[PDB]
Amino acid sequence: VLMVGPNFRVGKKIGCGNFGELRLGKNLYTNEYVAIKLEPMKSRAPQLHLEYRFYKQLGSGDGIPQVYYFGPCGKYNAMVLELLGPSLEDLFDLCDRTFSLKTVLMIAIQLISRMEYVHSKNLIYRDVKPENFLIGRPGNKTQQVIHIIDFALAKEYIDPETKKHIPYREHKSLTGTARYMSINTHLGKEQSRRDDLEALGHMFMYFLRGSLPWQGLKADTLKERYQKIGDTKRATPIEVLCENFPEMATYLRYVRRLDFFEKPDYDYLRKLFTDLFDRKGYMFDYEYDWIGKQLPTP
Ligand SMILES: Nc1nc(Nc2ccc(S(N)(=O)=O)cc2)nn1C(=S)Nc1c(F)cccc1F
Repeated sequence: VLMVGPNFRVGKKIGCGNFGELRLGKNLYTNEYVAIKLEPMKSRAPQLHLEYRFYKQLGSGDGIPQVYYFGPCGKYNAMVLELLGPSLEDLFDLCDRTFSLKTVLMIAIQLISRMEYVHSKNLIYRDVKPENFLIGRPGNKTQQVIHIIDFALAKEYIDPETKKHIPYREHKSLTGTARYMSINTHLGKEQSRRDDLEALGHMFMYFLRGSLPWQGLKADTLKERYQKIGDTKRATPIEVLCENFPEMATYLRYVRRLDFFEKPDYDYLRKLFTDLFDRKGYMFDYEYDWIGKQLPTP
């Protein structure tokens, strides 16, 4: 009998995490399923209200989920947003944890554009991981579109007061997933646009290889674990990380060498991948590896 706002019925748990809970919802007024992200009001470290402001700042973008509502819901703050499909991580599992180059390239082309969009709205994303990239709903007009989701860790990298790029600094506690995060993120540096692009590169390599060569590093503290992973990242030449994928190596070398304040050349990066895509005789037809598989649905 729980409701969010005038018209959103809260249904079954379709997920949870440190963030709180994901529920299937229904807009009763429109007969449409929605996703309802719930954060306990009692939360130390609220991030749902921030995230809602980020989405409003992103506005309606290609591959940006629509957000319908922010408001209270029993002992939770609730954000009603577009019900999307499976994550790239869930899809990766469906596809035996390797994607074809065609798939990774279709993903990468889209995601460079997504990131560029986020960046054009003066946001850095700072939580690149396969779990935060969702296809649209099986059957929907956007099932083929890779969406970017979860802006809880985002930040305005252009200060709205000054309209200047945020300053460089270090001693930043680490933001994002260890596996994909930029080398500079490991070093406690302020993240900027480069770091989102580098994280994507890492994730692309994950998709292509099946794994990254710094997965499963154990340490006694989370700080030591992050440190070892970043050490391994620094110790692993792009040449061997991206062996057999010359354009990924080029992408990764480029993003890693970006200056803190530097506007990435997204056109260049897209073209590395679109020129590759074309040389391989791939057709951008959204025939991803997971097409014709039974996709999980709430
Ligand atoms: N907006 C949205 N739609 C969906 N769709 C979804 C969720 C679960 C499943 S399931 N239950 O694995 O089949 C399928 C599609 N998930 N979703 C969100 S916001 N997922 C999500 C996320 F992608 C990252 C962090 C927290 C979350 F709640």
